[PDB]
Order: sequence, then structure tokens, then C-alpha cells
Amino acid sequence: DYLLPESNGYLEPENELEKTFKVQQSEIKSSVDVSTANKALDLSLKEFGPYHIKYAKNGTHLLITGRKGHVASMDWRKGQLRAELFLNETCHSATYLQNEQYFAVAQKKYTFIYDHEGTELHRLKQHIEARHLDFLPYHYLLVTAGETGWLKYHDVSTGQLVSELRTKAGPTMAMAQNPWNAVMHLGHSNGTVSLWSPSMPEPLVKLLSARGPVNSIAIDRSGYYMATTGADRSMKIWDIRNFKQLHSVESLPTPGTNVSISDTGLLALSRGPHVTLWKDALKLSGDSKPCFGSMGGNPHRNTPYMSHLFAGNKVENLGFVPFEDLLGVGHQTGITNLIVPGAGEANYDALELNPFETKKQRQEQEVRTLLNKLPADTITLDPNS
Amino acid sequence: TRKFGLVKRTLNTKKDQRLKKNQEN
Amino acid sequence: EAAWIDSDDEKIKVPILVTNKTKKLRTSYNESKINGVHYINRLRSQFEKIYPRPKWVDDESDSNGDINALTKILSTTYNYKDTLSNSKLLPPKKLDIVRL
Amino acid sequence: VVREAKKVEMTEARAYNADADTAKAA
Amino acid sequence: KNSKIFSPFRIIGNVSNGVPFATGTLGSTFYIVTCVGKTFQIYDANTLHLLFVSEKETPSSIVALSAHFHYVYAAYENKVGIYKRGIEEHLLELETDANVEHLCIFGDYLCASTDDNSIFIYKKSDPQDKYPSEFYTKLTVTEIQGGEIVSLQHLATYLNKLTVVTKSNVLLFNVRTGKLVFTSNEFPDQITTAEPAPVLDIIALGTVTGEVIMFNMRKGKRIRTIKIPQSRISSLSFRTDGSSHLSVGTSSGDLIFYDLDRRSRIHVLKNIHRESYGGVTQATFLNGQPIIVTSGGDNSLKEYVFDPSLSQGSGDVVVQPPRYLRSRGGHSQPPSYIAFADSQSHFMLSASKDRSLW
RNA sequence: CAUUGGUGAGCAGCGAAGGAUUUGGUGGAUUACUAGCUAAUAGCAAUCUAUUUCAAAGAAUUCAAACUUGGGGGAAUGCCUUGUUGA
Repeated sequence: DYLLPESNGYLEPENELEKTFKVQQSEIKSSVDVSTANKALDLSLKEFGPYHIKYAKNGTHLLITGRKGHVASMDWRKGQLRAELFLNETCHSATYLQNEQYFAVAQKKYTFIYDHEGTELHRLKQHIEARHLDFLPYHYLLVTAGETGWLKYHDVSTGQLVSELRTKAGPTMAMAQNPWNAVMHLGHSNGTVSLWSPSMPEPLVKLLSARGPVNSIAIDRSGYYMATTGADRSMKIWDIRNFKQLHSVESLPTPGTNVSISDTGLLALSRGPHVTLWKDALKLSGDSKPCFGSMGGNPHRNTPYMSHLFAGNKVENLGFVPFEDLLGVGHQTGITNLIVPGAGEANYDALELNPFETKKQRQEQEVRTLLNKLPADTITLDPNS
Repeated sequence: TRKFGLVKRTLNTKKDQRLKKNQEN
Repeated sequence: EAAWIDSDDEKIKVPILVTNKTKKLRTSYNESKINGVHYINRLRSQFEKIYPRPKWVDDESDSNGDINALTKILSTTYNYKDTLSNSKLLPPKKLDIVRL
Repeated sequence: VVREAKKVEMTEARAYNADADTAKAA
Repeated sequence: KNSKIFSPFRIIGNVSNGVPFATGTLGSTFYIVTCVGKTFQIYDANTLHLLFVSEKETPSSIVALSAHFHYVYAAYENKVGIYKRGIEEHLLELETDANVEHLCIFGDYLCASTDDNSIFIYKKSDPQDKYPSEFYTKLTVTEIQGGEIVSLQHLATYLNKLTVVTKSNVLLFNVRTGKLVFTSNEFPDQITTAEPAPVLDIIALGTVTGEVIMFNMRKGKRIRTIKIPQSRISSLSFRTDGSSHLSVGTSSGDLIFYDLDRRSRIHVLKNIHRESYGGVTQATFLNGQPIIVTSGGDNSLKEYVFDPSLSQGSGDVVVQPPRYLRSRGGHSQPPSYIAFADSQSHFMLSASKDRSLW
């Protein structure tokens, strides 16, 4: 416990009169240290479509996918850029599967698996739609939910299809994989998120999450609380460990396009022109219920921790850097990294992921993970069963 | 100023050394 | 010091929280109706928040030979060549000559 | 010296609201 | 005089005339309102696309232009237009037969001066309301108080205080009351141009001599002076972007850029606008941006920028000179010969005594 | 000899305080101009926060839901379907 060398950043009001959420990002960029203040990027690439964002599980490479033709893998911290592909088919998402050397893009029809340089490795005959393209490196399993009812699991270690699960739910409106559990979460128009394992052809458990369609879903690091948003201007705080929505934030001004969860407990809600993050909102009490406005400054009622409004955009998606305190918000013209104080964890474990990794360390670690892949039957509702 | 015949450069089966059939020479 | 004293400014009172923008001016959540001098002090500090004071206004003021003597006569010149001379000598290397 | 014009976007700033200056009657 | 077959549509080909244009903001972005005789024009600043024109030709030529956020205030002969989107929403006809010289907007008030050395005050009917329609009063400037009214400005953080500057001196009023709260002493030169400041309390004045005076009111003192050899100043502006910079616009067409911290001129632009048509008529830095919009009497409206400074180590010392940006021009002289160029009535050639085609 | 090849010298010839070339950057147009942002009848634009939350309104194929598959074989092991068996 005392070996833990680095401690989180904080944000403190210092008055009741002074307010926490009112800080702006140019105002933040004054006091943050120079490399960390400079780690906020403004990539306005206004020519192509709205931009999809994903950092790798280590923050070392950023992958972006504009809706029209852009596919871009930068070695994000440095000036290096690996991939810049212009496919005139339209794309939806992308993820690095194992390392920055191999990634996968979610196109109009077919998923593509791709080299760092931008070369074509593997076009999938299957995956005939691809809306959410997500990965779990602990099974080496690219799990993809298109606009189809089905859900496809490709084991890119072997390079073969594991399984394909028809939901009977229709087009997938959301998918968030569980880091702690590797159960997949699919969200559809009935207000229903289904938990999934590749073995079980019926879902593990269905959840009538909200009314209307599922806008998005996002899961804790601990796998305890998953924050779900419907298109009904509502966001539920599901505690998966006992399958209860802790708080039901009703009547947003606009339904959130996405939700995202940091490591230390931050929650990101992006209505699209606005991005708003709460601190410690996932806890058990309804005092920790995330609320927009606490009248009278009552400590029980909970205000948002950090706010932002995008002027000329309706942003697409967002994702924290997993070890740093920023979050990449993909807007129509591009990418902002909005600086949080305490979102990411300060003390990573190198033996799990390496944010500072040599290429020789990388090819050691890749072989280490491929030795430690699990075959797909081990995806279960509990890791420990 | 883009060159003509902008083609999809993809995996060469006869040139990529990552292939173990071209791991020999 | 103030050179004019608006006696009639203090006996004003502004209810402040009717405006949506001046809610940065309230120095507590309690006060809502404030006399003239307190509000104008808050408003001056708000204009400080908008633009910080540059160095020339606060400090730089004009109110044997002095060493500023070259700088001033440079500053009141833009053309340093004596083109207003009509020197009645000819400058070298450059002919003001027009073909007719 | 590389004397080249750069692309200059308008960034946002803030100015004083002159419409906030009046107090009404006593 | 009325035609039956044809009717006036607009006078195509005009950008400005020389009447001092006004700047306004929508949110983060800027618009520009210029005059063309009896018809005013609105522009985006970021492209100089034309935004609005007047709904009507005014019966006499517009003398003054001010602009708040959504409401542009034109001022022709005796009456003052409150325009939203170039449409006459409220005409405010002043209770003289004197001609409207200058104008300003602050608070719940409007203040507009006439050439009878008397300013009219127009309250809003409520602070809840947005445009000023209630007539408050008329205050005047008698010849023991000041000279001919050169400008009305409102320097910020001055509660109902109206700053009326003349060729002689500066006055301050409580426009709720109507009382002269302060009179400044005469400056010995003929004051020709006013401008407020992003610092407190300071009004910049460019006189008939080449002299700019920064002037306090809490001091009542002329804190600094700035000389110009043999040029008559027309416009003053302040770059509020992040380095303290001052814009001096002559009526000789020249634009002079100062850094008051280094006490030095930065670059003087020559001949960005024609001297015979008024010189530089009005130049103004867009607030909090390194972009200055200049306007001449040659039917031209230019933009210039400071490039960000090349000196990484210094910054503020090494300054790139201002650089040409987008501009909408017109024929400076009236057009001698025109024709319809294309078949689909898209383009018209217009040649003038300005010695150019357009 | 045609060089109708250019180099190379030159000259006639053109010819106002240079001529000729090559390129970087940026701006302007490249569709016909009604302002920016937001939760939008309004507020903002120095700010939406210590009215943004109560309120209402808000849940069918009783599980319709790959309109999407290179073509042949097969399809062990899976699944599907009914036949059939137990709880």
C-alpha cells in the first residue's frame, strides 16, 4: 500500500462561493504541468466525417476513424504516426487488437484487420455489418456487433471465428465490453441490454435498462457499476454485482450520445454539444446520484465534477486515456483531449500494461499474452468460477 | 498533386517476410 | 485618489441576481441587493478578470543632457531620411530621374 | 528566415458587457 | 419620380464609404456593420461574406453606426434606427432639427449626440426589454463646458457615467440624473478621435496634431502621450488579444502600430486606404483576436493580422509586421462604364475612374 | 546546301527610375449572401450554477426482427426443426 509511488490529481473548490465545474480547459491548461498540459490535443481534421476515438489500453497509441474515410493510428505522445488510411467506404469504429501493430476497423460492410504501416492484413468474409468493434486481450477475442441481430467473436490469435450469436433484438445500438468479466453488453431499441458470453446462445441475462432505445453503456474498471443511457434523456447506474440500477437520472436536457468510465471512478456523459463528468457518482447512496444542479449547495445533492460545452459540434464518442487524466472526445471536426484532474490511475502496474514500452519489451509482452490467452469457453459470469 | 493509379497497397504474398514461407532466405 | 466624487452613485442600490452574467460578482450566496460603491468595486475587479493590466498603464508615466534624447527624437520620426530638406546637393547612387 | 503566413483561426475571448451598467430608481 | 416598369433592388458593388463602421459579436464570432450612403451592410469577419442589408433605403444618409449583440443602431438625419437583422424595428426620431453626429450604447441607456452640442438619452422601457425605446432626456454641452462633440463613449465600470469628448475636453455625466459629474480641462490640441481601453479608466484620444493621449478619469490625468510627426489621426483601436498593442489610423491612409510596454512603434502600414477619400476611415482590432479590420473611403474594407511572434524565447519583443488578410473592395471612383458579362445574369463588369475593372 | 539544331558570340531591333525564370506560404472566388452558442417562443455571448429539479407525458408482433451467405461437396462436432423420452 505504501509502495504505491504516484497519487491522483485532484480538483478542489476551496470555497462554496468558488465552484468546481466552472473551470474551463484553457483555464486548466495554465496550471497543469507542461507535458501533461500539452497532452491535450486539438486535432481538427474538418474535411472528413465525424470522428470516432479509441486509445489503446495503454495510452501509447491513438486510433481515430472519421466517418467518411479516415483511419489514423498515431503514436500519440510523440510526433510519430503509424497509419493514415483513406478508404472511401464509410467506417464506424476501430480498435487495436493486441498492439499498435495490429488494429481493426468497422466499415460499411466488412471489418478489416490492419498493419501499423497501413497495409491490409485480413478482410473478414463474415462481419457483414460492424457498428461496435471491441476487444478483450485476455481472450484475444475481437467481438463485433453490427447492425445485424447477430454478434461475432473472432479469435485473431488463431485467426478464426469462434461463434456468432443472434440476439433476436435487431440492430445493436450500444456495446460495451466488461474489463473485469469479459461479458459483453449489447444495447437495443427496446431499452434492453443483454449480457453475453460466446458459448451461451441465449444471453446471460437481459436487462430492461430504460425506455426508448439504448443510447450507450459504459462499465467500471471494477465491473461493479455500469452506467447506461437511454434515448429517453435518462441514465441508469446499474450495479451489475446485484443487478440493480442505483440511480435513475431522469430528464436530461438532451439524451447523452455516450457514456464513459474512468479508472478512479469518474463518469463521462456526452450529450454531444456538451461533455460532463462526475466524480464518485457510482457509489451506493442516492447522495452519490449524479445530478445536474444542487439547489442551495447541499452536500447531499451531487453536482457535476467537470463540465465542457462544445460549440460547433455534436461529439461522437469518448474514451479516457487509461493511465492518464484526460479523455479523448471525438467531435465532428476531430479530437480533443479534455484534461481531468483525477480520472486515470496514477500508479499503473507495468506487469499488466506498459505505458512506457520498448518494442523488444512489446514483442516479449505480446508472446506473454498469447501464451496466457484464454480459450473462449472460459468467458463466464464470474472470473473466479 | 497525387500520383495516378492510387491503388490499394496490401499484403504481398511474395514479398512479406512475416510469412513463414518467406522466412527462409 | 479619485478626482471626482459621485455622491449620487452610492445612494443607488442594484439588485444583482436578476442578471444572468453578474452572478460572478456576488461575494456570497447571501447578498443580492448591494449599494453603489461595493458593486462598482466588484465590477472593476471583474474587468480586471477580463483583461489583465498591462505594464505600461500602472507604471509607465510621463507626468545636463538626458539619455532618453535619442529615443524620443526617433519616436517622433517615421522617415529618418531628410526628404523635407531640398538640400540642393545631389544624393549619390540614386537618381530621381523621370523619362519625359 | 521562413517568412510564411500561417492559417489563423479566430479564437474566442471575452469583453465587458456594457448593457449591465444601469441601476433603476430608489 | 417613381418607376412603374423597374424598381430599386440594391446598389450592387459597395462595401463601405468612410462612415466609421461598428463591430459586434455573436457569441464568439464577429460581424461588421458598414455604411453605404442610405443603406448599411453587415459582414461576417471570418470570411467577409455579406450577411444583411438594410430593409429600406433611409430617406437621408446614415451618419453614425453602433452595434450591440443582435441590434445594430444606425443614425441618419434626425432619427435613429434600431435594427434587428437589417430590418427597421424601432425608429427613434430626436426632438430637434439638429443632425445626429455620434452615438453610443451602454446599460439600459442609449446616448446619441447632435450638432447642436446636445446629446439625447433613450432608456429601455425595462431592463427586461432589450432595445431602448423610452425617451429619457436631452442634456447639452454649453461653450463653457466643451466644444463640438467629437464622440460619446462609455468606458467600462462607470455606473451610468457618460463620457462625452469634444475637440476641447472630456465630460462625464450621470444619465439617470442628468448631472455633469466631472469636466476635464482642455487639451491644448484639437481632439479628433476617441477610443475606450481594455485597461481601466483610460480613454485614448488622437488629436488634430499627431498626438494620442491616454487619459484617466479616476485620476483625471493624461497618463501617457504618443507623438506622430505631421499626420492627422482618424481612428484608434486596442489589440486586446494578449499583448498590449495600439492602432493609430491617420487620415493619410496610414496605420501605425504601437506596443506601449516597449514604448515603440511596431510597424506602420502605408496606404492601406486612399488618402484623398479620407485616408484610413476606421480601423478596429477584433476584441481578443489578433485581427484588425480596416475600412477606407475607397469602397474598400481590408483585414490584417499580426502573425504570432517568431521569438520562442522572447515573444513580445520580436513582432511580425501586420499582414494582408481578406478584403472586400469596390470602385473608389464612380464607375464609368458597366456591362452585363454572362448570359445567366451572374456577373457584371464595372470599370471606373479608379482605373480598374471589377 | 537545308540546317528549319541549339550552343556560342554578336548586331540590327524592341525598350520610362531593370528584364527573364522558378517556387514557398496565405487570402479570394470555384452553387445564390438571412449572423454565433445553448437545454432554444426564450436566455446566452463576463455564465449557466446554490429553480434545472419537482410535475406531467412516457413500455405490442404477447419472443416480427441476417431483407445482407463466392460456388460445389459434406457438414463429424454444434445449432435448428419436428418425431420421440424424463423431471
